[PDB]
Amino acid sequence: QRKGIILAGGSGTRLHPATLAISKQLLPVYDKPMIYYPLSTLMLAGMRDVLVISTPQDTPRFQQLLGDGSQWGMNLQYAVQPSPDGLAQAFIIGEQFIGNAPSALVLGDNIYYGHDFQPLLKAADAQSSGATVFAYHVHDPERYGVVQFNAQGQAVSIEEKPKAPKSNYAVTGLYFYDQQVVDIAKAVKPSARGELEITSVNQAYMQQGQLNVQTMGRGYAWLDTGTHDSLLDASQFIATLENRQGLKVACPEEIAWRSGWINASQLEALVQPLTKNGYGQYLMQILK
Amino acid sequence: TQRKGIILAGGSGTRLHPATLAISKQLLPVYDKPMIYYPLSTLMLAGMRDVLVISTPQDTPRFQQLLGDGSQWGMNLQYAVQPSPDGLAQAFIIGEQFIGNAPSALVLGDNIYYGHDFQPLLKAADAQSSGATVFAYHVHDPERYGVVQFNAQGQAVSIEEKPKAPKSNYAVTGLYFYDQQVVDIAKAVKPSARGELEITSVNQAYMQQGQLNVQTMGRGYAWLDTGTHDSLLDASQFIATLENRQGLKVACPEEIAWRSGWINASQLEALVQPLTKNGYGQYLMQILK
Repeated sequence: QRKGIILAGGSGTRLHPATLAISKQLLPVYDKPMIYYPLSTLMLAGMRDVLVISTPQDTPRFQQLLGDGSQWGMNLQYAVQPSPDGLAQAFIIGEQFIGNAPSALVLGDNIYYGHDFQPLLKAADAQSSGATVFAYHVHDPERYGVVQFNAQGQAVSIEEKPKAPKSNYAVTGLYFYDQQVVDIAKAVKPSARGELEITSVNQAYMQQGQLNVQTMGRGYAWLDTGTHDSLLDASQFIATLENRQGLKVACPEEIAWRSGWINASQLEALVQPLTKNGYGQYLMQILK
Repeated sequence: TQRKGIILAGGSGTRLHPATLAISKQLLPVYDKPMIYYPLSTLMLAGMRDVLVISTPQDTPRFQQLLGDGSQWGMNLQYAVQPSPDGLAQAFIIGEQFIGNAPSALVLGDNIYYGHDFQPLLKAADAQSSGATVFAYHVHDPERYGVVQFNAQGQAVSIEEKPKAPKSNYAVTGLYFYDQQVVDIAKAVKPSARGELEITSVNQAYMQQGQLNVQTMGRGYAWLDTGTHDSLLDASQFIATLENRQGLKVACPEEIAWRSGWINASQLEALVQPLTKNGYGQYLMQILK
């Protein structure tokens, strides 16, 4: 079975002074901490074992929020990235956690929503070999890293903020890998930015012809969490869908229950501290 | 002004979980800044440089790391702890040594105010020589608040805590100004029918002496509900609207301290050097030039 990693990196001064008090990935997006969203993405793909990698200052904060995950039928582990030396180090730090299993990496600030998102994840999870990146259709591909892929979904090029974009599909912060990634990451050399870039990992799979692309088009949302304005917009987006459509985005208790990881009695125990708000009353509605 | 201010930032409750599993409520961002900046800036607008932050044993260090001793803003910030959430009136018992023989003010850590004329309104409450001043705000559901009736001369006729049965639509907000009597009054407060050492009991004592004045925050004033996730999002939308649409800045302590003369432009430009990346710091740059 596949094991997941959440990389929650340095908050930056970009969100000060709000992030003077809390790390970015602990800020609330509507009613729940940001980290719930990338976590529930791993949960939707079927992963119960997740390693949270963060900075020395922020890792204990995540441990306080989430614990060991056994409340969701999960096994959560924590490790620290001491210096922000690139995304690919997640596979070096998480090497013992991964073992010989397939893995997945999601960035701590990536919020996805789509009606068919779970089938898309399970299809990527079902791939026997190679790697999978997740592309999001944008009207301005120049701003992101852009992936070009062939009619069968196999990546042909990956270009960072291309002046002339070869496609309209931006690479998002979600990656699935077979057993080769731990060794591939170890051979990554520091880029012009001084970091072990995940793009170099994806380049190795593509150069081997083993990099597949899942496209998130019509029906999908990929929210920007970079600025105060965009975070407020992300909060409004979640509140709109949840209040209008009678659903919850990134509710770990619900996902664990619907997946069979906890029973209805365990879910009712989790709801007792949440009875005061719509989050807990939502869970009580599905119990009845 | 020798008036000394208190922010009561006590227990948040599970009402905002799971957001508040990670941080206490008064550290959540309301748009671009921690919630505590808003009530703090309210005390600063009224002229108070000495502020006591009262919080829980667990949360007081987190506020200490955020705000420090306030000397970066020409203020003096002190800290004290409320070990159990027994009543707003306990703020004056915990705050007795900080207050001394000075007039005082109490604001709640989750109270966000805005008004174009709010500062003259605060300065007027500060200038009252005696008695107490509460702030009245029109609500559609007075049953959830403290409710006050007043005689147009600013004198209260009655004040009731969560009445059944509300005698008016004017809620008493979480902002209170007091003379030197409040500590002893607060010490004599008995637990209410809801088992709380209520600030309404304190205000009832002032009213029975004919010393309870009422300032109206009417048309143009906002008093934001921070009780629920929906209401918190409404509060962020509101702050963002004023700042993005009207070029206004709500609750920027750096700005207030500078315009009040508590720091000079050199001290303010030094504060912006670590904040240069965002629009918050660029605003401080824009007003400096």
